[PDB]
Amino acid sequence: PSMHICLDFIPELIAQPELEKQIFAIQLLSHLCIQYALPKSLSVARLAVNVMGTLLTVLTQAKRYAFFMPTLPSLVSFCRAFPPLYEDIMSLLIQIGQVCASDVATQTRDIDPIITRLQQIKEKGSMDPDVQLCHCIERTVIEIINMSVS
Amino acid sequence: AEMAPYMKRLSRGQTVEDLLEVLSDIDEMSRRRPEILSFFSTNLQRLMSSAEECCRNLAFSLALRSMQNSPSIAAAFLPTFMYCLGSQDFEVVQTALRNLPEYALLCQEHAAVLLHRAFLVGMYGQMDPSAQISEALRILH
Amino acid sequence: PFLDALKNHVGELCGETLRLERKRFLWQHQLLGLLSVYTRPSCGPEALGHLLSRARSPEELSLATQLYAGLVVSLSGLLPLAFRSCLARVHAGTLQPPFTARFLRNLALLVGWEQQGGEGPAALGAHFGESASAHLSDLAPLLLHPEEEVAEAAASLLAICPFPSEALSPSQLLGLVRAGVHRFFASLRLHGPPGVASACQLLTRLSQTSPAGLKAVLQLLVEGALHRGNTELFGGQTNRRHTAAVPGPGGIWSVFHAGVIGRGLKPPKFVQSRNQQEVIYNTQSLLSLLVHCCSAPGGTECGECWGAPILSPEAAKAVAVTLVESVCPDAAGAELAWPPEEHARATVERDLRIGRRFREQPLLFELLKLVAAAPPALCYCSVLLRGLLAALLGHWEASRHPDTTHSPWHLEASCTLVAVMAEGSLLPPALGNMHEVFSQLAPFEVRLLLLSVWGFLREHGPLPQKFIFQSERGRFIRDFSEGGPHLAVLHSVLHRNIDRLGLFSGRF
Amino acid sequence: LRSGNYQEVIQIFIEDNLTLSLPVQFRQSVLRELFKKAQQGNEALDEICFKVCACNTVRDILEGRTISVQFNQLFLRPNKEKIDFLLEVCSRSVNLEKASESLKGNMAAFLKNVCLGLEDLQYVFMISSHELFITLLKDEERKLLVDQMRKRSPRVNLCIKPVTSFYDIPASASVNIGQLEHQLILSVDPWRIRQILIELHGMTSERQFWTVSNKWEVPSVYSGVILGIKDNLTRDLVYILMAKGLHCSTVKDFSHAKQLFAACLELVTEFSPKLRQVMLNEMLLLDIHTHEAGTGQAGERPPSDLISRVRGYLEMRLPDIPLRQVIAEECVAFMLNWRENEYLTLQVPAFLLQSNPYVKLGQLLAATCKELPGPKESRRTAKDLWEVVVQICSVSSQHKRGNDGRVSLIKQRESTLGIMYRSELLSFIKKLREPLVLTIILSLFVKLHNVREDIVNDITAEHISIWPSSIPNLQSVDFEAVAITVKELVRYTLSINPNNHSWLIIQADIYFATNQYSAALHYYLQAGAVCSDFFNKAVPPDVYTDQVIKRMIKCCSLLNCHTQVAILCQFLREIDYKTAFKSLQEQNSHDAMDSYYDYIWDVTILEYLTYLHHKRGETDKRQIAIKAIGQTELNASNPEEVLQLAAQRRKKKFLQAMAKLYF
Repeated sequence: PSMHICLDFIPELIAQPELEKQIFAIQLLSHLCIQYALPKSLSVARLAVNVMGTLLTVLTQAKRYAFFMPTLPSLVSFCRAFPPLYEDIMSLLIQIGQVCASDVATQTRDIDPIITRLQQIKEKGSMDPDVQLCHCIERTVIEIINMSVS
Repeated sequence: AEMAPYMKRLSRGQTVEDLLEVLSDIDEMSRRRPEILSFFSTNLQRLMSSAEECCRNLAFSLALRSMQNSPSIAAAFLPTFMYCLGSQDFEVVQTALRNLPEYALLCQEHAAVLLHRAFLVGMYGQMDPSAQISEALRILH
Repeated sequence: PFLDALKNHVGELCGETLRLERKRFLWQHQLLGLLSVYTRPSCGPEALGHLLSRARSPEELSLATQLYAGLVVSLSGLLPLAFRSCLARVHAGTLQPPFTARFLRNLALLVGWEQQGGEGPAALGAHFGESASAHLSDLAPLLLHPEEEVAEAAASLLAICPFPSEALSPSQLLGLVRAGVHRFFASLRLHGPPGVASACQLLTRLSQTSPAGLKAVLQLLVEGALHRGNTELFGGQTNRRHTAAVPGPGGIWSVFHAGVIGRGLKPPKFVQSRNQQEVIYNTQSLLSLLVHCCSAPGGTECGECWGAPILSPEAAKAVAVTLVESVCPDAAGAELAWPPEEHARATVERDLRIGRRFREQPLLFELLKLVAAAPPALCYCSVLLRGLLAALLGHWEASRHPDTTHSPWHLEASCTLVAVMAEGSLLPPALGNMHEVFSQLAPFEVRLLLLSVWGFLREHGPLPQKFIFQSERGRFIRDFSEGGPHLAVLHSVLHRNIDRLGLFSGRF
Repeated sequence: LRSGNYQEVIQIFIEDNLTLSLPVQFRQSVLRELFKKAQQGNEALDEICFKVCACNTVRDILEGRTISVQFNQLFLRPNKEKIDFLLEVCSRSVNLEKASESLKGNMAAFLKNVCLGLEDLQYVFMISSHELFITLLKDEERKLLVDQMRKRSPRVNLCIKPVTSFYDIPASASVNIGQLEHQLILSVDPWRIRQILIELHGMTSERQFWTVSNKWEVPSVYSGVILGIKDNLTRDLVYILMAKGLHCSTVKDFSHAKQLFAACLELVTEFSPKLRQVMLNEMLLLDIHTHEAGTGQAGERPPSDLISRVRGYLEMRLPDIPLRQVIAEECVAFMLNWRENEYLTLQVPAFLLQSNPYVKLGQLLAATCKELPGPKESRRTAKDLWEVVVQICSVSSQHKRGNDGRVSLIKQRESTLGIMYRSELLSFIKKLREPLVLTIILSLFVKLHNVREDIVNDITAEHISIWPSSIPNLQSVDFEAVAITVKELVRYTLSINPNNHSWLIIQADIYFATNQYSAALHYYLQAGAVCSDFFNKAVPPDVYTDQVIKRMIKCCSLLNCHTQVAILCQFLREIDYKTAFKSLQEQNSHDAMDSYYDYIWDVTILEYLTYLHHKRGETDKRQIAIKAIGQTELNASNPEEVLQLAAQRRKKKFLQAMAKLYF
């Protein structure tokens, strides 16, 4: 029960030059928001969404993949805990998606996930990192939609 | 039995002017008692994915009015709406994405796949459908 | 009111008609026909989709054909609406993978029955192929469907589905090419050699439509067989334990070591040991597809009984271009004129990376065998040959073994490269004998022979000219206006090793 | 010794032993020598060349190596003797199933994977004829093989006859008449129709049998005359025949419609000549439709019989037969599509020419289309076409006599003075299939579209623009109707043949004018793939001009794709660094900035990117930019024979990536 105090050093943990510290801070804040619901928690979650959105344009592909693979369930839990953030998250997701839409078309692939736009989700191996990131984005959006609709 | 000439014009009409005139007549006649809109389901579904702008807008408005009058028919416009989101024209998909919130609220059972295809079109196709899906999720709670 | 009430049960009505009973099915089919004729929307597309979506035996297809023949006298325009409704239901949640697979295979069977015959599709104007060609944009995403049944059905349908009056749209053409190559690779991964017929047929049918389509097909097929994926198919590729054994077994001093550098003891350490057999047959199937693609039509019984179709120069040129682009995208020395020998001492890194790319994927060599078929095609893929020759020269210059058998891959690559550049109408048969006698030659002798090859290629450079066309056939004959000093060096090398290469002298 | 002595048969017999003790290099060398000698003209026993190729292939597959390309080049189209010799060589090796234990598996695999092609089942039967197979292919397993070979090209038989479950001889009258009229409805042959109709007339009273189907819609132009017949049998027969012929012509069933119209004409030869001329006009229209769609879209030349028939029919106009409005536009389109410009307005110009607008518009279009090779600056017919087009799509009453709104040309459909309406020209153009006529009409409409229609100056240029710029009565015209009709014409001319870069560029410009950037880029890439083969070669300078690249930059700028803008700023004749630096300064890009730096071959753009990444503290992308600068391909000091090739390669790669991104 003494985990809420960790919020007081969650932003300080974000402003770190190491990507692992930032990912861990984002995940810890995600769990704290899915556990505790406070206006301060909402402010820290908004700051985390902002610092995640500003890190999309200052990271290379090899770092973008490793930074945005674990941190998408964090956005899912942020949506589950804070309704008013929905739009922002969606916008953010869209941006990231479009970035991936430009990363897959750059180099030739083996599965070609571009034509898979007209596909549906099926309830419920070794691939390309960009294709894996696209699939992770799609899956997290599906979970967000299923949580908000139900 | 009194809706024979309108159906004949909607089936045998091939020019834009005749279809527009028939759609405007049906819209102005459907001010009160929109139950008659339940008699033009197939024609509205066929004219929903039309290349014209005014005719497509009138068909979408008539379909939304018919679904608001009787939500039980909202499940019948599922395929014809998806075809609007998976077309290689960039014209009807804009109107479909604009009407997405109202149709998703009127559906309440298939909104998941609707929003999924909307996000897929917004990610792969170069656009920004953030506000639409945001309003949809806010209304659906 | 009777028909107005029965209209809301057309699904179960079709389900009962498809039971193939004694007499109930005839009456129910007549009722369906009367209901389709009565109502204004005519329920044509819906009933036709319900009939074609759950059809398993040819009797159901015959019943659907009879229904269309009975409704075509009163109605009009049923195939496009039915196909549109079926595709809209497929793209939606309706028409489950089994149902849509059955519908696609029934449509493929209908198209196949409409193609052949002189009395069936002639006495009943239906135009199944013409009505299905207007849906290639919707049938294309079905080739990469996650369900194998739907993908196979769509592949069998598109393999025989004709094209509209217009040739094709560039967007539709590119989508079809991508879907076809993806389906081909997936079927090679899952089914293997005997399950690619639909994909090869589709690619060969859509590649002979326009030169742009053929170039796109060849480029995508070459890039798909060399990517990091699907390359092992053709050629080949925390503190508790630290606490239970800590304190240096003394509990009063520091650790014995001073830390780690990186990680150490790399976990994966995996080696490519997939299989030996059934790997060359995938390469055979890919080369057969490429031959079907490049060979110009084709099928006119040339000669008397041994008609051999020639390879199109444009297709082989595009294959060579995409191969050069995939192997080495560099362009610092991409000129067709062969630089001098000393110039090879500056681009050693490019030659070494080309040699590594060739040794990691042997399929490249096979691709060269496709480029060496057309005479003027090998003149464009000169950067790869130059880099491979420079790498082989650099390896033979630093070889201490007195026998060539110590380096088997290097000797094999030398012989293969010389044979490819000789059969590509670039070298006299003396070089064909040289790569044969390479088997038991000294390393410095092989190096000097390859240096003479480099000198001859520098003098008589492979150029698009001097390949005039012949009025007999489409073959490009090269008339040598051969190498004096090169033949002298070859004769001296042969004479210095008479004690072992005596029988090889009488061949040339 | 046998090869040097010009004895190919001895060499083939010696090479077909497969003693497993021979240098494969010498065999491949002599094979290539034979191939070169056979391909250099005056082939010497090419059969022996195929034989030695087959021996080399079987030796290679038995040793465990890949199959050469010559085997496929030879077996692309096999025959009887080829497969026979292949099976003979495959069954004449050493140690024939005695003590091998290893060659059997290779033989089985080769025989399994050699039947992948061979679309003809006769070749598979010939393969499986010798001993029912070679080495039996591990029998009890060929079941799935023959199953998949039969399923690869199946063949089924279906029925065409409808479900006539009505039993014969019902011993009644009502059900008998019902079955008879049902068979009549389901009947197509005119003889059976006549028999059923005469039987019904003989067995029943003097009641009409033509009103037995509400789906037989006969136009009212001929309905008043088709009912003015004393005898009921003849009028019923002619009505049924005309209705069925029209329905077959609508469903594209000319095979039966021709016979129906022939039987109807033969029956009418004894009747009044009015119905005879009506059926002659119907047969002419059916023949036109058949020659335009039935014989194929790739027609070469009409047989000059139906052309003369249409000419005479349009020239006589003697009787008072009611002409149909559809037939006139159909024959005008038929004359205009087959390049009949020799028949200009100088022939029969006053004998009822200004009355029919179809022939007038067709003649004026044929006159204004042939003026392009007429380099004299006259363009009188072009001015007449422009005037009539601007007067058709304009409101007749500028004072708005209808109402207060602007629903005159969109909803009221009136106030469209001239020769036709605004929708009749659409149906007339939709019947036209001609690149020159279609592109002339499209240029005219797009020139009439960009004349003071809005505030923005995004004038969509076109190749053929010789129309006058002066617009009389700019208020009576309807800009919305012009936009609608030009969009419809663009859609039609793209549905005719999408392989046209000019029409795709026009569509992209129209989409860019309507604030549609994604579709504009889609159609721009489509035109680029039309002109150059999937961007494999350099795009022509007239297809991708400076304006097109500037419009692409404008589309990608407002699409949150800034690195794509910076890359596109290099396709111009002069690189515009201002807009590139303005776009690269944004921080809301959606185009994978760090993944498009390999497509940049300009040192200035890379230097600016490095400076921007160093200023913002982005070392990860700054190092990538420096590594891209430190490439050998781009050095700003090459002799220009290397920089151009690298630039072209990067252009091809970037264009292919953008084409894979969109559509």
